[PDB]
Amino acid sequence: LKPKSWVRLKRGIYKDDIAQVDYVEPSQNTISLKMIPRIDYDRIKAPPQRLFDAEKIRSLGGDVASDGDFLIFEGNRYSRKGFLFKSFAMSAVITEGVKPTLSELEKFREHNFQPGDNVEVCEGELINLQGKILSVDGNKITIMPKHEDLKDMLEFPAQELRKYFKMGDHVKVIAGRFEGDTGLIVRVEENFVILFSDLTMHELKVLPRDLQLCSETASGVDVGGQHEWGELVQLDP
Amino acid sequence: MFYHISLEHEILLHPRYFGPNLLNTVKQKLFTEVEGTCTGKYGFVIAVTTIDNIGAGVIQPGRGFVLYPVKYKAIVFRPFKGEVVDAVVTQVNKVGLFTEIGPMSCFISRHSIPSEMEFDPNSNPPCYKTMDEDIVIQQDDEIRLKIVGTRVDKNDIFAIGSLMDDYLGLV
Amino acid sequence: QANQKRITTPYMTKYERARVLGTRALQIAMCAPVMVELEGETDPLLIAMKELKARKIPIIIRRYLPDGSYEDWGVDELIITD
Amino acid sequence: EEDASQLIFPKEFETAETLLNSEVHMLLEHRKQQNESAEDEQELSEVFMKTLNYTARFSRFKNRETIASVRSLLLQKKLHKFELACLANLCPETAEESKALIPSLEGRFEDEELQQILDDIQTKRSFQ
DNA sequence: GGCAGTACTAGTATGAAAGTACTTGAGCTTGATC
Repeated sequence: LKPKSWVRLKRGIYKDDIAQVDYVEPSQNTISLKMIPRIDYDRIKAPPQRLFDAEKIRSLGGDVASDGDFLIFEGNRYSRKGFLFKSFAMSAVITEGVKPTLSELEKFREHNFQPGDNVEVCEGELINLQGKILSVDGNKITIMPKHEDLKDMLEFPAQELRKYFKMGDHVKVIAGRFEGDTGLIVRVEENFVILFSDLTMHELKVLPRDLQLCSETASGVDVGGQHEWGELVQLDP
Repeated sequence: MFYHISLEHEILLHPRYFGPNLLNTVKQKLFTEVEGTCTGKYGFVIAVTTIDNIGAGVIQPGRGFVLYPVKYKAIVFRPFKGEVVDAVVTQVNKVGLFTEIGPMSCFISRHSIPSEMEFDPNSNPPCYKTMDEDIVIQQDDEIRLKIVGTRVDKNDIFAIGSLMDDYLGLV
Repeated sequence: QANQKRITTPYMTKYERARVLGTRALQIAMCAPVMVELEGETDPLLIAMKELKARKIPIIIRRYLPDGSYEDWGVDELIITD
Repeated sequence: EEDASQLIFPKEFETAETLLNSEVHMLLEHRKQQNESAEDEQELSEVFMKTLNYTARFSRFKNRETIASVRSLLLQKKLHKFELACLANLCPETAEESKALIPSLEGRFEDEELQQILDDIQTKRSFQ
């Protein structure tokens, strides 16, 4: 669980919502979560998220206590500048596997190495050696590469490595706006890598960490599995 | 690259073809079914050179078609990464190079063109040239490319080439 | 095996005559040339049954002996039981 | 995984023989003459047509006998079908260029020797 | 007007078969040693 990471509250109307860990409590009891409220401002009560309209809740009244942008309302819910900032038990949230969406990032390092990929050494006296991954650990990978013309296994920390690739090999986009798309890399630039997708020849330029070596042919189906490229759709009646 | 190999086929004959011209129909059926086709295993079947042997026909159970195994010699075209071949430029665009290698198409990415070859839209026929105007690549020119990768989408193969190495380009 | 030394019954077993009149009628039923003069016959099973009594059916039967070998009998060489 | 620049080809292409664009053109010309004459056969496919003009357009030895002599010339040299066929089709003029285009040739012969074969080819070339 | 406690509701978490085959234990016989 990390501060400013995103977790999902287990219960309430806020159940499953992506929420940012505003504050990790030292006691490890609760965490302050940044949410967008799902409230009717007690007008309907004798819903989709919307930014907290402090003026509206004041208009509706009820349990409202304004203190600047910080406002306390109905059940000591805390809000500030349109968002919620309320503590929730750590036991009450889902701390792992959450991952915000890009949209959630708008609302509110990493290492990925797999045995079999070709990597390059970015620094050190061992710089510009390329080789294939034997094994992997989470930080100092102790990536045990088998470098070209080297029968020995060395150890490299993740931070010392990058995912290299000569032009013409198949690549997959691991994470990004393009993730799931595949292609052959035509040209490699400093940290820049350009490639043509398999589905369409429309160009793609991505960072060196966002590609991996996988020999599989392109899927041809969107995330969600409902639609696929080249299909007929109804846009409006 | 062009090859001369031995291939096989199963000719499914509709029952109407039977009668007198039976063996002849198999050969004519074969020529029509394999010539022009392409596969990932062998590539483009350019033409059937000779028919070595015709297998005894076996009635397929539950269907009218009877299958005659056929051994034939054919000419195939199967490209490989790193091989240099001559192509004809067919179209100049600001997006890259549209080329053709025999019956197979090949795309040369603009990113794989030396920086000296600026694209020039204002020229009468679109073309690719060096600012020095020394070398100009346009429609109908013969160029040397290196195949960087191949793909097979719906029995048809296409490739991607590059002009980054020395002694490539205009011929 | 050779045309000599064939060891099998010359008669057509009722299993072979069941699959011959079936396979032949399936061919006739798709535009296939008819060996025998057909007279008022729109039904393929009756046509294929007629070709059989006249021994006009163009099929050779491949009989696998149990040891892995085989023999090829044409439908004319065999003797129709019924 | 595979790469012709290192003569790593599939097992299937072992018993096969490479064909020069000139030889291909000849073979296609004979098959066409047969297709042409003896009617009652649909016109050939587009793949053919495109290949017929492309092969012709790049054929350097227009004479039957010449092609055979070139083939045999190289034949008596320790060459792999791929390396052989590639040099005959591209006909490079210098050892340097040759090695660059076909890296598998590195260390196979001395530049001098490679240039002898090249020079011989050039001599055999049926210029237009 | 606010905070704490209690109660209710919702969700989540756990007699009256027969036979055959295999394994284990006990007993008997043979071999080796004193």
